Amino acid sequence: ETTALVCDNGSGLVKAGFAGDDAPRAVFPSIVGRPRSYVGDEAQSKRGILTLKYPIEHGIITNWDDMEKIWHHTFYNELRVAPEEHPTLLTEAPLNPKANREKMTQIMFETFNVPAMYVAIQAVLSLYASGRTTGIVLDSGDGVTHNVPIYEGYALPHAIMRLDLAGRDLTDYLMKILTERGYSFVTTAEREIVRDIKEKLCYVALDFENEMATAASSSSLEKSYELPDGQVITIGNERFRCPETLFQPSFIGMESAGIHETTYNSIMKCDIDIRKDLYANNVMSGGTTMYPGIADRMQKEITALAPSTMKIKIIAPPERKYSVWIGGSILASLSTFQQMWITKQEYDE
Amino acid sequence: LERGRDYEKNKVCKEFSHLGKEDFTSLSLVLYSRKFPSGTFEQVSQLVKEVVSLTEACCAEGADPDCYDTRTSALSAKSCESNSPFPVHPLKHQPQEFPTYVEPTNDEICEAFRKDPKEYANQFMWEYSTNYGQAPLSLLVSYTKSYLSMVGSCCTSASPTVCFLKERLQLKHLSLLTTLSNRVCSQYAAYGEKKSRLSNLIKLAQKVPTADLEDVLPLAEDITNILSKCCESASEDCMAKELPEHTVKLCDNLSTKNSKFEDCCQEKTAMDVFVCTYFMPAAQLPELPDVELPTNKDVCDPGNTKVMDKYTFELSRRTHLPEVFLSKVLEPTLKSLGECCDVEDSTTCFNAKGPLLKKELSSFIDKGQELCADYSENTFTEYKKKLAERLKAKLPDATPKELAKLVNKRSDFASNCCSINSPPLYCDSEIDAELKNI
Ligand SMILES: Nc1ncnc2c1ncn2[C@@H]1O[C@H](COP(=O)(O)OP(=O)(O)OP(=O)(O)O)[C@@H](O)[C@H]1O
Ligand SMILES: [Mg+2]
Repeated sequence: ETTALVCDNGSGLVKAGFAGDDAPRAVFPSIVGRPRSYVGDEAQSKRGILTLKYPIEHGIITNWDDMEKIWHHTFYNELRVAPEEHPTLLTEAPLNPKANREKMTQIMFETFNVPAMYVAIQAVLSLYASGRTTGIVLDSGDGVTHNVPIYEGYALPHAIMRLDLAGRDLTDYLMKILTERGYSFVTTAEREIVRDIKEKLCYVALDFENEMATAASSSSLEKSYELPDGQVITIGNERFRCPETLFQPSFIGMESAGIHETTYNSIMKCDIDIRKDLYANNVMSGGTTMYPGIADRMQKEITALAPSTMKIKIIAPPERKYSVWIGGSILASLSTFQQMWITKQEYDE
Repeated sequence: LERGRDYEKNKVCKEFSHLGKEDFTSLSLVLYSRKFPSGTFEQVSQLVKEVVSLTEACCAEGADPDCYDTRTSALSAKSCESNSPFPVHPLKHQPQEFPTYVEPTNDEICEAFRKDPKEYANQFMWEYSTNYGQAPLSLLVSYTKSYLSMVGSCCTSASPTVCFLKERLQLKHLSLLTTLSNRVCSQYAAYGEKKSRLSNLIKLAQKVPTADLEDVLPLAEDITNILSKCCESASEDCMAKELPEHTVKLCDNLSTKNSKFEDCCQEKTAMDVFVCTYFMPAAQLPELPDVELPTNKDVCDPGNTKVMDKYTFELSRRTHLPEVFLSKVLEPTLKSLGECCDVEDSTTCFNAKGPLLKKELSSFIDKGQELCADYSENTFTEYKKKLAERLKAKLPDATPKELAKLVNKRSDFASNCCSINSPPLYCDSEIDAELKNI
């Protein structure tokens, strides 16, 4: 048809839909299940009779045959469209290898026969979603976290910071500390339970140390969570100790800098005269930036590291979980973007 | 032929009638903000109010033919009064190396624009122009006008965010041309043509050290020629035409010299390429033997420009040191080496000055490499950690308080003067002070 498609292939979830829409129409797990075959939610529900594989690791496509299965499923089963009729905008992780981008392009044209396509950098689309072209994006999803400084649409490659810690590691950590509290979460089903607890009850403390002291007594911070079998458990300081790992990677044995430090280091790799425009346009994007209180905590941490006269502004929209896809939806809809599409003609060249 | 007695008056009078009082006022606000970077919004606005006042009256068909002469004369006299309403120079306005202008969020912009459209527009033209005033006047006028037009249409749009993205992408070419011309013209203003040419050759050498002098020397001269011609030009499109044209020559010459330039030259638009190449840091310098100063002969023989450029290129592509440092020591060194040719006993002057400069240079480089140690190869937080560890070993005596203080001053210096585009004016004086500590 004439409606462009937008597909954000994430390590954990595929966000897919049509350009012009305000939200993705399909969101499902980036997994493929082999009989020991299915894709997405059906694979997860049938995981018992199949073996699961994740084609995308740390945001980079690593298994092309499985990726083709995910894309085929996205087009025909989820979106119910014919690829040959729609220009397709795909996303890639920052610093994605050139050979990777080339392969994605080759597959889209030769295997799916799309009429046109484009591959955009995820972090840049997150920034565009806010109607800005300059700023620094903290994109944290399920498998990887990046800080990408952007000036008028150009992502400074030497300033990009990558932290190998994201949603999946936070889930595994919450599982660990909930277990130390007396509960038992080890099975695959129990891992899904913990992910739900994380997404529903965790939050970032403004002052970690003080919050720990406050919990040590009062129960004003405790909350109840009903398990599948009905048992009601209590979640205490685990609520904020889980995402604290983003700021203190040492909680999981990682020696790396936390997200407030990668943000700061990213900005410092940029010229002095544009740093002010990064500090004042710090965009947060991705499911792992959804913790209540994360923006205020980042505001605090960055203020403590930056010059006293620097204006610090964190941009964290309620819909930031899908900012990448949304930015792609807006971009692909712009009349002035229609000349950016790589046509099949130009490709066969 | 020398311009007539009334050149100035007739020039202004013409633009006033052609543009209209409103547009002429906007032009003046940009023009004077540009002229007085340090002037407050109040001071610049008052000056503009007077200028527009006398212009309208003195340009009226049938007005006192001598009206303009005195009114303008009285204006300059009114600026004499100590603590006058008008801004003043200490003539010459130093370039702004540390702009503080920050564009508000889209929501803040629209709220402010809705509250007071006129005030918002004036405040923007003033703050923007005083911060990026080294860009050619025509670009500043065109940019501020297009920016304000974007604010007007997008804030009242049915889908503000979508409109803002659309217009920012359309405004990109002009936005970059304006911002980038302000920066390169600020560095040109600070350096002057001769040093600007040297600096630009140094930066190219560090960015593409595997290239031949013939690949970069013409590029360094072209950008220098463009700046000396277009930065202070009244032409309505000198920079707008030349800059993009420079980018094509840069890529034709360097797109295959190394991966980074190959990537930069794959960008879609000329300004996209310029931004990429401008922000590009120095590459990892290949390991090569030392380079000796030019011989006595090559220094004194007529027509030595090529010999000196080659030396500049050879030293720059193998010496791990920021451009602000190299430019600072290279000019006095080459100038001093040439002071010998003017004496009767040139050789004698060379036997005593050659060794002396060679040691002064090696020393300078050593102190500079120490000042910037670990900065370019590490993230800032990690760099500061290694710095603390280096200073501790060097000063086992210093207290924890003293060491912390030293770490902060040194890391602050490095974050400002150890990068390829460090501010010339600021770093020249900071390097002098920081060198006396080693
Ligand atoms: N409200 C929430 N609070 C905390 N974490 C959340 C929330 N909602 C989703 N997440 C986590 O975010 C991840 C999903 O985010 P996202 O879709 O941005 O990642 P992705 O795009 O698939 O992967 P990546 O970008 O790392 O390749 C999961 O780990 C999920 O549990
Ligand atoms: Mg993602």
